[PDB]
This record gives sequence, structure tokens and C-alpha cells, in this order.
Amino acid sequence: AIGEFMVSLPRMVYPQPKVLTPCRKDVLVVTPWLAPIVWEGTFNIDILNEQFRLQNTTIGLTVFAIKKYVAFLKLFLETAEKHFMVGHRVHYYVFTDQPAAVPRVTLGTGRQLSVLEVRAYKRWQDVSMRRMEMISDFCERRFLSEVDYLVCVDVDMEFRDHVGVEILTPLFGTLHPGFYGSSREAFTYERRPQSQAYIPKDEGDFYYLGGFFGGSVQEVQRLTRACHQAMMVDQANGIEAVWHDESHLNKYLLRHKPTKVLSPEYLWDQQLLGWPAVLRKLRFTAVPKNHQAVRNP
Amino acid sequence: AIGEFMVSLPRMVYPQPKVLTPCRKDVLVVTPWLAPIVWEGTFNIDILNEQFRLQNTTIGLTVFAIKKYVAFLKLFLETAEKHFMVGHRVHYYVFTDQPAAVPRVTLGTGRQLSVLEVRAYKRWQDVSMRRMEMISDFCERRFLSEVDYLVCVDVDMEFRDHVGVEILTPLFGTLHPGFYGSSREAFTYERRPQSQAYIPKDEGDFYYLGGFFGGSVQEVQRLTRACHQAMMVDQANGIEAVWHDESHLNKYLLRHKPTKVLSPEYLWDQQLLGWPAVLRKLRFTAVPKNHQAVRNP
Ligand SMILES: O=c1ccn([C@@H]2O[C@H](COP(=O)(O)OP(=O)(O)O)[C@@H](O)[C@H]2O)c(=O)[nH]1
Ligand SMILES: O=c1ccn([C@@H]2O[C@H](COP(=O)(O)OP(=O)(O)O)[C@@H](O)[C@H]2O)c(=O)[nH]1
Ligand SMILES: [Mn+2]
Ligand SMILES: [Mn+2]
Repeated sequence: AIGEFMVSLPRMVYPQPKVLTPCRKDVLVVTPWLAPIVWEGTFNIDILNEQFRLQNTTIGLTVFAIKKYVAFLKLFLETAEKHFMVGHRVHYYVFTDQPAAVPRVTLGTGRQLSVLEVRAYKRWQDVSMRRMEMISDFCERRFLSEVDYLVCVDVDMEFRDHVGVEILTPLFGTLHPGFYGSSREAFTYERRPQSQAYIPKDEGDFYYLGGFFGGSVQEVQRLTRACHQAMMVDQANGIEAVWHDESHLNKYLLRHKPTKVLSPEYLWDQQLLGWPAVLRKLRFTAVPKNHQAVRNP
Repeated sequence: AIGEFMVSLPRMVYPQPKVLTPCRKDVLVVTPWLAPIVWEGTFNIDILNEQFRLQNTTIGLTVFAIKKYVAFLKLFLETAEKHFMVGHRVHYYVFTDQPAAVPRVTLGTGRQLSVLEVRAYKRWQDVSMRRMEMISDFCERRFLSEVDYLVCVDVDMEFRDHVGVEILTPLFGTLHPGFYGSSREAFTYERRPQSQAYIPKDEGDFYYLGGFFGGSVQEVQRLTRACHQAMMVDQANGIEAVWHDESHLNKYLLRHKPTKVLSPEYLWDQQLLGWPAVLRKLRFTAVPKNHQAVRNP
């Protein structure tokens, strides 16, 4: 449940937060609209686990495995079992054009998996973009009755470390690992005024990822419906945003500020970007792929 | 309104938040349960004003002026007009045993004041404590229909600088200016196990003030009802907590973590504590008083 009566926390023994000692002095840990930016060291997971278990929180995790990307599911799901919301109720929703190719992964107690068959688009861009329509369609029925929060991620990934209830909030995005140190004029937002995703060079807070966002079911429904509608407008006008669904997600999160922002710990590419000092953990990471080969027949 | 459909923010030009630059390196700006700690420099008030004006937010401010404390109202209200939620809808609720002693203060547009007559208790401790009952009684009727948030403060105070929508959240407390640098064993929590306010020496996050707390009407109703009920249990058992309503508020906020914490900028005593470097602003400050004289006939 979200927003129900909250029972008292039990007695807990943990280190006192000290007002005159920051958790992290090397990074921004709160946005200018007072949303936490989630980095290792900023949260006590024991307190958060208590809060969320006392609400019997259920988390849905959506992942698309269309065409050749079914090959990524086994590692994705097996590592999710090790690191994603362990001890909490989890419902995986695997969207695929090949139900028979979904691997048989052994799940911990209180965790379930549903396979949702969908159509495969020819263009990888359309496969990526149509996730917004598909997620919004499934919010309207299944998700509202079955989960409290939705977490929507790419499949070409593996969990390596804890991804837990610290991320949960009405609406979150994740800082793209390529651009967290960049100035806004360098962000690869859509820059053509003819697109609904357009952001001028003097606007923007952060560059968020298309591959890891989420929130309450209500807020995820809103985001995905808005991005789908914006994409349909662009299609009618003969324009496709430079980075597809990610461009639209960035426009949405500029105008509807997220209530938490995840640091790049939560989506990293170690082959491309290494392991900087500012990252104490690499939690969820890119699996190397040959883009041209895996995206086409 | 709270939790209604949120329209898009307009285009705004403001400084980009930089991920590799903290707003404040000298203080903790987020709690271990991912609640912001509100200090100058951590928020862009223009973004926040937009968010809250787009929801047509109404803020109630409760203040008790019982017996001789009616003398503090003129300065309290006149300075509130200069600094408290300016541009937002405000409803002041002045609880008093002397309606005719409430000064005629000129209010800005969109602001109103209601005088609520209540009984005066003999003991200043009981006057302070019974605010919980009185606030919870008035939540049940007036406040739920009239305001979105409640802010509950002491009267023996003046505003000197901005106190605005940065504070608004489901539930907040304020760091006591005497103890923000103290270790938890030094906090003046109730230490007798016989009291409902009891907190052991190895528990506690912060020492919060009885004089400045608030939140949504629902959460303030919960807090005030719980503290009143706990006080009634103590009374039946022949014990009065060491710091009265403040002791109970501290117990409640230990077990029900606030969703924002206000820094001591928001309740300061300059005569007792000066103006430390860590305080960039003194927003709401103690008016000097002779405690013995003003609390008794
Ligand atoms: O043929 C495809 C292309 C894309 N995707 C899905 O769309 C996501 C985004 O595409 P991709 O991971 O290639 O984008 P990148 O991370 O490289 O930006 C993938 O993770 C898959 O979940 C898919 O299932 N099959
Ligand atoms: O005779 C009294 C005693 C207390 N109060 C109210 O109770 C609050 C708390 O008391 P006080 O300010 O004396 O406490 P302190 O700040 O000194 O702890 C005051 O601000 C008033 O709002 C009052 O109205 N009349
Ligand atoms: Mn990917
Ligand atoms: Mn006072």
C-alpha cells in the first residue's frame, strides 16, 4: 500500500546522523526542488526497509525483451534475484514477442513473474519508443491492482549490487552515466523546436536515462501516457526525437520534477566509463553488446 | 490542494544544478531516511513557488496566545505578513482566552485570520501541552476543509527572513537551536521508562522543537492526537514529561520519521546563541521574555 496509516517504527540501534557532518561532500545529494539524489552513504537501508516493509510494499519491475534481446533475460533476472528489492514483494513483468524464449528463473519467496506478449516493431527505435505505450496500457489494468510502485528498466543489463527501497518515491529518474558532469548546453536533449521533446539550451536540470525510471503506478502512468502522446504528435509532424523515448522522458521530467533522482550508481557502463572515485558502488550495469548485430535480423 | 493532477511547469531560466558541486558542504542536507534538511542554499525558491502556486496551496498557521502571551501577537503577525508564505494563500488561527486583545493587523491579499477562543490553564506547562489537544480538535473540523498544510508555532517569536513553501511536506519538525551539534546521549529527551515519551540513550536522530512543526492536515492531526493521548496516559500514571509537549513530539518523530527537517534557521535565539557561521539566515527568532513574570499572574 501507499499513503495508508503508518504504524510506529520499532526501537532500532543505528549511528546518529550528525548535523555538522555531511554523508557526502563530493556530490550534490539534494536537488534545488528538495528531491534527494540517491548515492551510497546518503541512506540507512535498515530504516528504509522497516518503513517500506511496514507498508507491505509491492514493487513491479518492467522489462522488454523483444527479438534478439531475449538473450539478455537470464542474466538480468538471475542478478535481479540477488540484488533487487530482496525481502520485499516483487512482480516482474517481462514484455516479449517470444514467450517460449523466457528463461525459467528460480525466484525467492514473495516474488513472481508474468510474461506479457506484445508485438515486435521492425525498427529498434520503435521497439524502444513503444515501451511508453505498452507500459501505460498495462498500468490502466494490471499494475494499479497488483503493485504499489513501478520500476521500468532496460534488459541489456545486470545487477551487481543493492538496488532497493531507497529508490521508491512518487516519481524518479536516473542520471545518465555519460553526462552527470556535463553543463546543460552539452546535454543531448532534442534541440529542434518542431519536436514536442524540444528543450532550449538555457533550460534543463539533468540528463536522465530512458533505461531506468519509475515511481508510483499513478505517476508512471502519467509519464508514459504523456511521452506516448508526445511521440504520436511528433510522428504526425514527420519528426523523430534525437534520442527517441529518452528525449521525451527528459522533456517530461523537466516540466514535472522527479521526487527522487538516482545517481549513476544505478545505471553505469564500466567498459565505456570505468569506475570513477565518485561511484562507491556500481549497482546496475550495461552488458556489452554489438548494437548493429543485436538490433537487426 | 494536495495530491491532485499537477500541470506542467512553465519555461524557467535558473542556474543549472551541478552534480559535482554540493549546495552546502558544511552541514548534513539529507537525513538517513532521505528527508531533506532545509538550509539556505539547498533550494531554488522560484521552482518551489511555481510548484506550490500551481496547486493553489493554502497554508494554515496556528499560534496560541493565552493569558499574558497576547502581548506577543502584534509583532508575530506583522512580521508574518512580511516573511511567511508571501504570495500564497494563508489562514492564521489565533487560539486565545482573550479575543478582544488580538491586535488589528492589516493583512495582504489572500490571507485571513480567525480567532478561536479557548480556555486558559493555570500552569504554563498545561497551556503548552494542551496545544496538542486543541490543534487535534480543530483539525477534525475546520482545518481539513480550509487548508492543505498546517504550520504550528510558538507566539513569543518574530519573523526576520523568508519562511516559505520550502518547508511544506507531509510531516516536518525543526532542529532545536540549542542541540543541533549535540550527541544523542546529551539530548534532553524524557529518560524515565515510566513515561510514554521515554527514549533510551542509544536512540534518537535529532532533538526537535515543540515550537515549530507541521505538515499536511492529516499528518498534523495524527501527530497531535498521538501526543495528546500519550500525555493523558502519563497524567493517569502521575508523571509529566521533562519538556512537556516537546518530549512527546520527540518520541513521535523518532517513531514516525518526518519527511523534511527544518534547520535551526527556522527557530533561533540570537540572545542565547549568537549568529554562527553555519546559519546564513535567521528566519524566525525568539523575542526576549522574562519567563517567570510572563508565565504567571
Ligand atoms: O530489438 C530490441 C531493441 C530494444 N529493445 C528494448 O529496448 C531497450 C532499449 O534499447 P537499448 O538497450 O538498445 O538502448 P541503449 O541502452 O543502447 O540506449 C532494450 O534494453 C530492450 O529492453 C528490445 O527489447 N529489443
Ligand atoms: O501562558 C502561556 C504560556 C504558553 N503559551 C503558549 O505556549 C507556547 C510555549 O511556551 P513558551 O514559548 O513559554 O516556551 P519556550 O519557548 O520558552 O520553551 C508559547 O509560545 C505560547 O504560544 C501561552 O500562550 N501562554
Ligand atoms: Mn540499454
Ligand atoms: Mn517559545
